[PDB]
Amino acid sequence: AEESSFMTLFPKYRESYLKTIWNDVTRALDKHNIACVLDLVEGSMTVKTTRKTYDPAIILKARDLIKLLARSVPFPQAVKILQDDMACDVIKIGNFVTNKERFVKRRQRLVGPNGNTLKALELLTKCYILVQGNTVSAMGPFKGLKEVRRVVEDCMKNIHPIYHIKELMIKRELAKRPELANEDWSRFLPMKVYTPFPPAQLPRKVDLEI
Amino acid sequence: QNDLELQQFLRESHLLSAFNGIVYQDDQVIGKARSRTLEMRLNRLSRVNGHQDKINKLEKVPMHIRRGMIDKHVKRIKKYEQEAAEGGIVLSKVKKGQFRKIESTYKKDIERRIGGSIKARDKE
Amino acid sequence: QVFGVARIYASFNDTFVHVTDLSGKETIARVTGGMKVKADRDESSPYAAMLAAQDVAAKCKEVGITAVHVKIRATGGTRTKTPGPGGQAALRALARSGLRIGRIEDVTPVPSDSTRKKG
Amino acid sequence: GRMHSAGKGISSSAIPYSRNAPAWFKLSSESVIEQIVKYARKGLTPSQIGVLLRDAHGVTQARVITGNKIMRILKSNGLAPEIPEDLYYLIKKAVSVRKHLERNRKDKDAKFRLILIESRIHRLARYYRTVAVLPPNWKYE
RNA sequence: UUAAUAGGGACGGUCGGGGGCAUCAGUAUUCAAUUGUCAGAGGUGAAAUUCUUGGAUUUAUUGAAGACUAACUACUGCGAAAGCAUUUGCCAAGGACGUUUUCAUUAAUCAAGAACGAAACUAUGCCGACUAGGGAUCGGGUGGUGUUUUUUUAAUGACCCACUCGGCACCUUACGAGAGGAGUAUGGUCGCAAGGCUGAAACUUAAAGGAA
Ligand SMILES: [Mg+2]
Ligand SMILES: [Mg+2]
Ligand SMILES: [Mg+2]
Ligand SMILES: [Mg+2]
Ligand SMILES: [Mg+2]
Ligand SMILES: [Mg+2]
Ligand SMILES: [Mg+2]
Ligand SMILES: [Mg+2]
Ligand SMILES: [Mg+2]
Ligand SMILES: [Mg+2]
Repeated sequence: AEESSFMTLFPKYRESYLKTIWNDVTRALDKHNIACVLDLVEGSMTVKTTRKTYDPAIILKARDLIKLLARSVPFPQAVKILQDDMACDVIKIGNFVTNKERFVKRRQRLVGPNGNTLKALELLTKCYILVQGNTVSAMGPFKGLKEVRRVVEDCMKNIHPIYHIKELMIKRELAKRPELANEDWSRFLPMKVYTPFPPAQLPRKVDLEI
Repeated sequence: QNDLELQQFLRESHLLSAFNGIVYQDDQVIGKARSRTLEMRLNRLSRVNGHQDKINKLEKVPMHIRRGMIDKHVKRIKKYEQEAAEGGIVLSKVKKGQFRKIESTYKKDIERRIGGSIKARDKE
Repeated sequence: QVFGVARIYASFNDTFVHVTDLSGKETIARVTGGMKVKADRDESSPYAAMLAAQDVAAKCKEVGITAVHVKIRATGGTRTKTPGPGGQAALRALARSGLRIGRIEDVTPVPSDSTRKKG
Repeated sequence: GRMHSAGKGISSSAIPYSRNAPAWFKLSSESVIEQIVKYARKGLTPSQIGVLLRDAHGVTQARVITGNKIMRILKSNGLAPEIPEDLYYLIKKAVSVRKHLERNRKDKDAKFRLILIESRIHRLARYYRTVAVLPPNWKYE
């Protein structure tokens, strides 16, 4: 039984934080008999299974754990990925639009004023969401991850997320009512040819006098 | 925009997360969150008509302590922004004078003592 | 040890457990979450995935396969690149069935360039 | 400071303060003159003539060594261009940009640059007309 | 007459995800062809709709079409702006830098005119003719130094430090005449509006309902 191993490079700036928590990461993985190695010279994180590993799938979650830590997710949040229900998703957003100003402006719309819009989306979906560059990193239960994707993608297509926040609250209230479970909730939801040669220039007054 | 419940939840998201589905309905909310929620709502309605000096009064703290709280709080904000700025994380825009509202601001209730901004410089 | 190959396709809405030869060209057994549950809401649940893996593991031992190489995947393409909940459950169930797990890899279709309109 | 551009570069030559020949220079003024005419006969422009003399013969400046500019030395011996050098190159660039345009009719960028070069020619062509270096009837193409 | 730390042109090694025409790649999507197996597969919060024992979905091999240029991607580069990210070749063009090369004021701002050219939804920064700076970064140049590098085949860089010109920005600085909101009341005007069970009125009138 050869060992399945996964390596994830991390930027140099996370070296200080990762070093302090590594004893905690080792303890967290050691509960599942997964060995880990932190390489400060190459700046890499390695997780590898051992002979005592009894659960085959944990190595995947160990791999996701090092990925989240490298992308600046805090360890107390990142360590939740080891739970079966938790999952991580990475959403690309750079490919939606071509105008830089429109791109930044719509991205800011996700964060919202004071970060209110992001926090509202995090609370309702029970998901940890981080907005980075040309991507949005989300972590939480699978149903929450699905909801985050639709908001993030629709936000880049000119739909304000506050609409999605409002629909989520209504859907949560509706889900608690048994009578309307069968009924559709759509009613309750808010609703000449180019020329290659230029024209000549108008001569200056002096040129007329010349 | 005029939906009070949605806007109220959005502005009050930070308090609810700090002092915690999520109990955002006025009947369900209990504990410190309900005390902080009521104060935030009452202040907002007051700012429109009440004179700025009298509506908001920073709690009295001695000299040496308050500079200590501000210096540490600014240090926490600088670390929070620098770690995000060096990374890719996008942070909500803040006016130049005002301090950014980090998670610690809502949890430690620092705002009532240090205040939103150093009023002397905003005057200068 | 005779080695098989287990294709696990874990979508958000369903989980496929497909076992085949090393070539992958000939199907040994294919079981999906929909076949082991009674409701369309629970096809993606880990419980459905566990049942599918057990039936496949039984079918593998009959034909002769004792070990399998796992190449899990997600819907990929322009959709999410993370496997669904069934994917992990199917892998754990196979080990509990006794089939030795040879090698685990992700074969999610990752487009070099997705077909999405800029405008 | 650039015209037709946003550049503010200041790269340039710094003529030395003293206005005599260097002490080490030990070549007759006449021999420089015959070097100048030989190159101009061969087909080199005054600018290119200056570069060769400075690089390989120690002629720091033609005016300094000989007392007269390259332009005046050549004209004295019957060699002077039909049109000023700077106008000559600007026309040559305009022709090349034009020549590219017929083959490539979708190059909107080249159409834009042709405005800047052609408009530069007019300003320069205007100036020489005032000084009478260029005959008044001279029109560009 | 000078040869402006005015301007124009020349020459040298360069730099660029600048432009045009070809050319190459890539995995993905759709479709098609074969092909293993068999009852569901996509989709929603549930459905509906759609595909499907003439084999759908899924597995393997192969082919075609259109679009696109992931990860590298940066508070970085280029372009007058809108914009520009696969390899290679061709065509012209452009910026800065270096110059003891050249013309000799040929310039600056410019109404007119000419060239190019579903969406918004929380933002914001005193301004200027204006001083001295700091860290980081891109392109060019000079010097120092010692590690990568290497040898009479041709080419000949990477890193560190100091200096300097020009950029994208960030953080500080000295200086300056830079000449209605929220409400309340209404013997007016114009509108909107109350009631009695329905049937049922010229009829104290049927069935069937409402209320209880
Ligand atoms: Mg120039
Ligand atoms: Mg000069
Ligand atoms: Mg050049
Ligand atoms: Mg080029
Ligand atoms: Mg193609
Ligand atoms: Mg690429
Ligand atoms: Mg292209
Ligand atoms: Mg670059
Ligand atoms: Mg530029
Ligand atoms: Mg500079």
